[PDB]
Amino acid sequence: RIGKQPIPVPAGVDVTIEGQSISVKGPKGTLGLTVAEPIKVARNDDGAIVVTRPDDERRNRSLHGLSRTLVSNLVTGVTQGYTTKMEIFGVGYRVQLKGSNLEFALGYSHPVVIEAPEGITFAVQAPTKFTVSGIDKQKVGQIAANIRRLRRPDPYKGKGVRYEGEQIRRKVGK
Amino acid sequence: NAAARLNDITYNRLIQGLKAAGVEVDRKNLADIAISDPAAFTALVDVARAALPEDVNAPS
Amino acid sequence: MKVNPSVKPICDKCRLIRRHGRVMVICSDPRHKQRQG
Amino acid sequence: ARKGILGTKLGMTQVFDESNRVVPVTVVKAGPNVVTRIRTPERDGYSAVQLAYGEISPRKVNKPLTGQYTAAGVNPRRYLAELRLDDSDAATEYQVGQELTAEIFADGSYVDVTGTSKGKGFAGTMKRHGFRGQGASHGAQAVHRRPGSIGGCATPARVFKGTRMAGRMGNDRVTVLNLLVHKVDAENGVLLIKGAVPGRTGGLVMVRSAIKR
Amino acid sequence: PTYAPKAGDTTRSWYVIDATDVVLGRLAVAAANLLRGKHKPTFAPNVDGGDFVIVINADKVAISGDKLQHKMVYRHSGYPGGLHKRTIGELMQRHPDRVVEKAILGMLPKNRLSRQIQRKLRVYAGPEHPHSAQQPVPYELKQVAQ
RNA sequence: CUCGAUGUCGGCUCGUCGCAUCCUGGGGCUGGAGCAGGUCCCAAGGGUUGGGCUGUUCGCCCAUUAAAGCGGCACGCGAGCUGGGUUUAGAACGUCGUGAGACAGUUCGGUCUCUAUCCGCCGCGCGCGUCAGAAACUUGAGGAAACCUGUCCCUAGUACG
RNA sequence: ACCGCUGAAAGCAUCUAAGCGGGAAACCUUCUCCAAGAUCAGGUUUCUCACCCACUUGGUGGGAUAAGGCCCCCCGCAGA
Ligand SMILES: [Mg+2]
Ligand SMILES: [Mg+2]
Ligand SMILES: [Mg+2]
Ligand SMILES: [Mg+2]
Ligand SMILES: [Mg+2]
Ligand SMILES: [Mg+2]
Ligand SMILES: [Mg+2]
Ligand SMILES: [Mg+2]
Ligand SMILES: [Mg+2]
Ligand SMILES: [Mg+2]
Ligand SMILES: [Mg+2]
Ligand SMILES: [Mg+2]
Ligand SMILES: [Mg+2]
Ligand SMILES: [Mg+2]
Ligand SMILES: [Mg+2]
Ligand SMILES: [Mg+2]
Ligand SMILES: [Mg+2]
Ligand SMILES: [Mg+2]
Ligand SMILES: [Mg+2]
Ligand SMILES: [Mg+2]
Ligand SMILES: [Mg+2]
Ligand SMILES: [Mg+2]
Ligand SMILES: [Mg+2]
Ligand SMILES: [Mg+2]
Ligand SMILES: [Mg+2]
Ligand SMILES: [Mg+2]
Ligand SMILES: [Zn+2]
Repeated sequence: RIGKQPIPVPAGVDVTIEGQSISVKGPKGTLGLTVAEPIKVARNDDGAIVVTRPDDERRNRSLHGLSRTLVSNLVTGVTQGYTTKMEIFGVGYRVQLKGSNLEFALGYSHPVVIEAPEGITFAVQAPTKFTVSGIDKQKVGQIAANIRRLRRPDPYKGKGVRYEGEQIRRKVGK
Repeated sequence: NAAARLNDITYNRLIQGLKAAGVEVDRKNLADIAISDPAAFTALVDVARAALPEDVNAPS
Repeated sequence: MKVNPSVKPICDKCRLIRRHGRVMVICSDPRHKQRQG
Repeated sequence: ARKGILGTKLGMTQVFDESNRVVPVTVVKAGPNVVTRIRTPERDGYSAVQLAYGEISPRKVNKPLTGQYTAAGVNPRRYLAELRLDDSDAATEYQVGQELTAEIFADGSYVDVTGTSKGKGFAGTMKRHGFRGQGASHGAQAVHRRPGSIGGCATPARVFKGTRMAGRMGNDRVTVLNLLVHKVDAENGVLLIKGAVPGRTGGLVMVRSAIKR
Repeated sequence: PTYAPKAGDTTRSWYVIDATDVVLGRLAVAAANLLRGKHKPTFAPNVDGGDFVIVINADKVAISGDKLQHKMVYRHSGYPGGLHKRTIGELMQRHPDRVVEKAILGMLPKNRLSRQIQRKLRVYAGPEHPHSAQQPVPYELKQVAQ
């Protein structure tokens, strides 16, 4: 049922489909994507984005759901970006920023510095709460996972970084 | 076969064509005239094409 | 990760999937994580 | 910007550092070099600079080689060898005919020295490859320095390529890496490289900056 | 007496084969046939018939991704353990013309004459070849309908 | 297959290969708090000790080590070595046999030939080729070699307990 | 190996089906050495770049040479 439903667009002054490619823009920065060749993209009566496929094939059903979710990701990333709330646990572990860069004092003999690439921004709300924001959903999730894996899983004290509200498994320990 | 596919026919079907057309010229002389008289070879290809059945692929 | 030619779900939340040409079971319990080989 | 100089091994000696520690040094007269040619990526396909070293009488050089020297506009030299550089910013500093000399290297820098190791003649397997040889006694019959077995049996019915056997040692191009430059004296064009340098006393050596640092 | 070509009866032309979307095997068969001279009725297996073949755009020969990842080129130096493995995928990056030429050479008969045959083959990664002094006619791959 | 002969064990010397990995390297799970481990997965680049006993292989032991891996290659390798064992002829013991003698029973002694033709390999030349003849300097297709590891100090007696 | 991001088929979910990452003494570069007999016999240069005779006048033979080299000689820490 993913795919057979239009793409809502709040403003989309320049959501364009040129030569089997989509490019979305607006009040925030640009995004672009290429869609696989069986899938077409067109308008609705209100000017939305619809994805269509040749009917009832194993490969094209998967591609069609893929394309619908991807274009949904672009058209939401422009309107309002993805912000992953990450959060540190473990006494003595903390975050801080140096411009676009930040470092963690997460138990090593050195600070760990993550230099922010393009399109993604870093921000602490606390020396425990931090945030990776951006306009590409895949890139944001990838950088957030890069942060998430800095510390090995600790099921005994939970020392390390997390995503907010997501709780890791524990064990009794000693 | 080389001469036949210069005249856009496989040796496969040229041999049928000559059989059906009733041409009993053997491959000694077919090859030798493919070299010496290519225009005559093209004529033989034409008669072989004509003798071929319209749908060379359907059962007889 | 248990590497055996016979992999089957252990508990009710063992999803048994097939990734990269090989079948395996992934579950919330990592002790149940288990791969065909 | 890898730097290099063509010189002669003048033999070794010892000196003493400021720490009162003995330091075995091979002294290399990095006699002045002239360039005579720049190798460029768009005309030769790679970046290098020829260096000419060593006084030779002009009558001793054949006219095909004197023509190259005179097209370079320099007096004919005895040795000529290229220093290979990286692929960009190649000849922003080397000009044909510039006179590059020992103090291109600095005190305490690290160099790679290339030479032709000393000839050893036709060498046996112990001397050439460090084979253990066989026992001097306990019945050993005339195999005291002989290689021993050189292959398997019916499988494979052959001896593998690269089997270490007797043959000529030495006269090999050899590079020793990360030799300290104890001292370069500009007064007379000699650098005092700590350690051993391949080849004859008197042999041609190329001293380059150590890329391993 | 069946015709046997003389020395001097062999007239050689020059073809350019664009490899931009051709399956590598199709390209190799066509090049081998054309460069041997199987297509001309004057063919003799003991004669260097056949024309000159320039393959261009060897970088974009059609090789499926599975072959680009898994098909391996094997080279034994003759030293023990001297088997060196490369992948079609990385020879495409380094020496794609070598991939095309290796395919041709495998199609060619394994004999002395083929050593002279393969001398008439030029393979180029880019869209340009230096052999414009001739007038190398383009040659497309065709299949005779049956 | 070999009886108009394919030299048998162990050692030495030289290796080379597989990975079913002993160490070093990377990981998953743990009845993984930490230190150590257990197990499984990936990984063959390198390394993988010296002695005592025994002909030994094996094995046990000593002292180490990061580790003291397992296998193949005619149980690799005697036109490379040894010749201690086995497996000729001497002799003795036990045992069997009336005896001559015999014994995967023991004991002492007892052998190691060949000037390399071909392939192969290690080196070194001569010739020719390389679209005129030469000289110098070179590119690098493609190869070869090489690839080990410990302890201590700081981090920090901190994390963990 | 393993750990992922985005993500459907399968409204969820899932490292995978499209796609994108991290990842080891293994592999390829990088270090060292050999290397154009690499017969695809390479490149940059520099030097000579010149004649004479005869025939069946020929990418012809010779002769003479050039650049260059070899042999001879004095040797070498180069070496059978
Ligand atoms: Mg089971
Ligand atoms: Mg994978
Ligand atoms: Mg000597
Ligand atoms: Mg020894
Ligand atoms: Mg000895
Ligand atoms: Mg003797
Ligand atoms: Mg002796
Ligand atoms: Mg016999
Ligand atoms: Mg394994
Ligand atoms: Mg483990
Ligand atoms: Mg090993
Ligand atoms: Mg390696
Ligand atoms: Mg003793
Ligand atoms: Mg072994
Ligand atoms: Mg044996
Ligand atoms: Mg053995
Ligand atoms: Mg033996
Ligand atoms: Mg033998
Ligand atoms: Mg009795
Ligand atoms: Mg007996
Ligand atoms: Mg005895
Ligand atoms: Mg001998
Ligand atoms: Mg190379
Ligand atoms: Mg070769
Ligand atoms: Mg070289
Ligand atoms: Mg050359
Ligand atoms: Zn489970």
